[PDB]
Amino acid sequence: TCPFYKKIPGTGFTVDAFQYGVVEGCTAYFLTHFHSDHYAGLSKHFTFPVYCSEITGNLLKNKLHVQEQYIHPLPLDTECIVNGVKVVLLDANHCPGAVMILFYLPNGTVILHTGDFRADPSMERSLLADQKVHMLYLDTTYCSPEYTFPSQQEVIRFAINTAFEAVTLNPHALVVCGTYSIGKEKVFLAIADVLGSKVGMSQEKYKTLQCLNIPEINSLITTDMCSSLVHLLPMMQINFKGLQSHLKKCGGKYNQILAFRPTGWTHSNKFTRIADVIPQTKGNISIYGIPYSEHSSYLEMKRFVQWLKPQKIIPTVNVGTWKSRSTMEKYFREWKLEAGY
Ligand code: NI
Repeated sequence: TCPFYKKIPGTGFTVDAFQYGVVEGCTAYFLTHFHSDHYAGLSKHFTFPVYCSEITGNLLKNKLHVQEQYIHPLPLDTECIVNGVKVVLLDANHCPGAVMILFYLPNGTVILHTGDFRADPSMERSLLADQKVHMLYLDTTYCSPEYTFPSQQEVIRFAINTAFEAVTLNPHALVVCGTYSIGKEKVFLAIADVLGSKVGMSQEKYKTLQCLNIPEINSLITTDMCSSLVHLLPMMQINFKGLQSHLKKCGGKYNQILAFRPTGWTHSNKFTRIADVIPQTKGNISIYGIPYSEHSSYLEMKRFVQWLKPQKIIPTVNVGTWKSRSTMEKYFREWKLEAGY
């Protein structure tokens, strides 16, 4: 059965609720982004209206084979009417095609569902600026002050400089980047750009990337691995065994691997600055864990909420334990008392 924090009161709507069978009273199913915890349950056999971004709708049609007649893509930053209710989709600064959803309820209540997001001050000047929000359904992934990480721009600087140095010292080094979902494409695109290479990958992952409206993409990616010195592999293969095996396959073109695992937060964040990050090394293989996040840090989250001043907050992440729920509720009250709303 569908949990309460996936239902929008006063509407026939649910958000990211495809794994519960037919939800009683649901006339339209919204999908915030194409990540498997959120789309779980969709397929070519789904026959209700799905509302989403253009990019999410390209992925539904080409990767999950959802029939076109049930996909309802909406433009961003545009007031639209759905089953008699005004909605707006906003950029969530998560993965490609990810949105927040503003619902303007018939009774005057305004609700923001962030989906998954990385809060940013740029959001304080979208259509959110113009009106009050009564209820916020909040991505609370990293809702504790221990969760600090650098900007995406500092992390990419590190990666470009690390890759460029290594391959200039050794022109026979290969760079490998791990992936398991959409998101974090800047990591591998920025490294390939500095090296003057295309990114090489499987047909399945190439297909996924061709659904994302990224400009000049035919210029940056390829299925011809032999022509590329930046390769993408599944995240599970980014270990010494899996990389040794890959190097065998390249037929003596390369004699060294430098590999990147973009993670979210890890506890080495609570000690080490990005500048000071070092790899794990075995022989001619080095692996860098880099803290490239597509979710809000604690401070980014707190700033957004203190700017928005919602009347009620409903967490959508970490909701399964009483200790997590109590922790989150204590921070929400702090923020409200400090800011005065
Ligand atoms: Ni996500």
